[PDB]
Amino acid sequence: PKGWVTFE
Amino acid sequence: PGILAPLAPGSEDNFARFVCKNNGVLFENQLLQIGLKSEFRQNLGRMFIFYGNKTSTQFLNFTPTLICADDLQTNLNLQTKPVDPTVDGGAQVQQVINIECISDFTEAPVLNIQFRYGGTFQNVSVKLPITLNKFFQPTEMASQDFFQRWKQLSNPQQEVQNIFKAKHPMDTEITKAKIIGFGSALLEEVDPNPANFVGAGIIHTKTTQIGCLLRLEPNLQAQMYRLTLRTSKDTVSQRLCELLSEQF
Amino acid sequence: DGFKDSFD
Repeated sequence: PKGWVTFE
Repeated sequence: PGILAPLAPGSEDNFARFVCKNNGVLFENQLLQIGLKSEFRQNLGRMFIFYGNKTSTQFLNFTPTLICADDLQTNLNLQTKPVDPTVDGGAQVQQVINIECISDFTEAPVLNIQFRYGGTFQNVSVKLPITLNKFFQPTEMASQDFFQRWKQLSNPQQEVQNIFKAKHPMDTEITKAKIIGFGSALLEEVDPNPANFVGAGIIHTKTTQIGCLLRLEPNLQAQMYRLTLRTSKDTVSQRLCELLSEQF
Repeated sequence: DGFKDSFD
């Protein structure tokens, strides 16, 4: 989901 | 938390990606993604744990618990406030864990997550990557100073070594970066063999600080490493060596 | 100023 914090 | 799931498969491989880095996905399956972002300074830390509902269905009674061994609890203080028990479909929620290292520790906390999903009951257990090196900070020192300190740590139980197969290509630049990432200074021209790596740092805990020296020796023809740690505490040499041995 | 031994 594009509203999420991501972890790259 | 009642019956606890055994550690998820991949828990240990995953835990190992979080030793020299602070940011990543810790766990993901078809229902849930668990992400982390952390920062440390001296004997303290702050970790953000994010829980993402990958489904169109709400999670109810959503219950993350952090579970520590009896000795761990005396060596490490974890403080948090639990999440709201309902997590909407498509939502990502979070909690902040405030961490205080009281003294050296070897066990890892377990993060257990339980919730209802439709008619099912879900139970996930994973090792939380809060590790002794997260309190490890670099010490720059000249060669003469290094060897003085190295020779002061000449008791048998102060030294721990490991010999192991490289998991990754023996890439000089990446190796230097992981040693730094681990918390150590990278000291140049200490080992006269320029293929070898030498490090120094100090572990910062509420009650005591421990000086640590390290040496990594690659054999690129054999695809193997020897790592040597010396510290004033046998448990600290043990722990840092085991940790650092899984990085290369 | 030396290590006593060496892996390689």
